[PDB]
Amino acid sequence: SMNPPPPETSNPNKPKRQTNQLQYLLRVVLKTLWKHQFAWPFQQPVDAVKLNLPDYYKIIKTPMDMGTIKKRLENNYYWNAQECIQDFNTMFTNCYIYNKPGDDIVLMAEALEKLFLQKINELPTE
Ligand SMILES: Cc1cnc(Nc2ccc(C(=O)NC3CCNCC3)c(F)c2)nc1Nc1cc(NS(=O)(=O)C(C)(C)C)cc(C(=O)N[C@@H](CCC(=O)O)C(=O)O)c1
Repeated sequence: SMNPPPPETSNPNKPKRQTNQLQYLLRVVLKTLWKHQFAWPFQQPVDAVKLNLPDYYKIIKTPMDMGTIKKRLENNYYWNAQECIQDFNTMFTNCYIYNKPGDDIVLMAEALEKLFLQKINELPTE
C-alpha cells in the first residue's frame, strides 16, 4: 500500500508554551541523537514503498520519526514534555516490533535509545 501522510507537525490552534523541559528536549536530547552516526534511518518517515518493506504500515499504525519530533518541538506542537518523550519511545518500540532482534536497524535504534536515556536522566524538573 501507499505510504501514509507524515504525522502532523504544526497546528496554529494549539496553545504554545516554552518550558525548561521542552527546551532541553530540543537543544540537548534531539540535537545529540540527530548528530549521531545512526540518526539517518530515523530522520524522516520510513518510505516503505522505496525500501520495499512488506506490510510496514499494517504492522506500524503509530509511525513516528525524529524528523517529525524535531519539527514538533520547533513548532511548539507539544505542551507537555511527556508527549515528546512518548514519541521517541514510540519510534524505538516500532523499530523493535518490525525488525528482528540483533539486526542492523535494531542495533542502531538500541544505540540511539541508550543515548536518549543518558540525556533524559538529566531532564530538568517540571
Ligand atoms: C526506522 C526504520 C525501521 N525499520 C526499518 N526496517 C528496514 C529497512 C530496510 C530493510 C532492508 O533494506 N532489507 C534488505 C532488503 C530485504 N532483505 C534484507 C535486506 C529492512 F529489512 C528493514 N527501517 C527503518 N529506517 C530506514 C532503514 C534504511 N535501511 S537499512 O537497511 O535498515 C540500514 C542501512 C541498516 C539503516 C534506510 C532508511 C532510509 O530512510 N533510506 C533513505 C530513503 C529510502 C530509500 O532511499 O530507499 C534515506 O536515508 O532517506 C530508513
